[PDB]
Amino acid sequence: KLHKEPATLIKAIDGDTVKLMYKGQPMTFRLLLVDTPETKHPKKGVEKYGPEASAFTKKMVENAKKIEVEFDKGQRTDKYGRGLAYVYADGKMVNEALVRQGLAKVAYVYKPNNTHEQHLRKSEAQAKKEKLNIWS
Repeated sequence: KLHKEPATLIKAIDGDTVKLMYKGQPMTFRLLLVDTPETKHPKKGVEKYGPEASAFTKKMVENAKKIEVEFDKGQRTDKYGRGLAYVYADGKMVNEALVRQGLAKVAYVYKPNNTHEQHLRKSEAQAKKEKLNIWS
């Protein structure tokens, strides 16, 4: 059973990355199960819709009253020390909202961190069916 925990926004860094204050400790977070276009891509730099996915996440977490993070069943941090989780802005999961707006694809899943994979896959299909942003 997964549970939500309190977190405080420090700074939005990219469409898939946000810096939060978790349990008194400043910490970078990578949004689970999603690949959004990047502005900080190591090789390409700024991709299409990259700036859009970036502003979307920024506003959403910046205009929220409550921010909560939800870890999955597997590893809680990736090899870069980033926290791996589902982020919620006033009850709405940022991961799903990005995918629903066609501003991100469902990343390659690595068990056992796939609890919401089904949920996200449906939203991506709906977004594709609507040809939103990335899908147009």
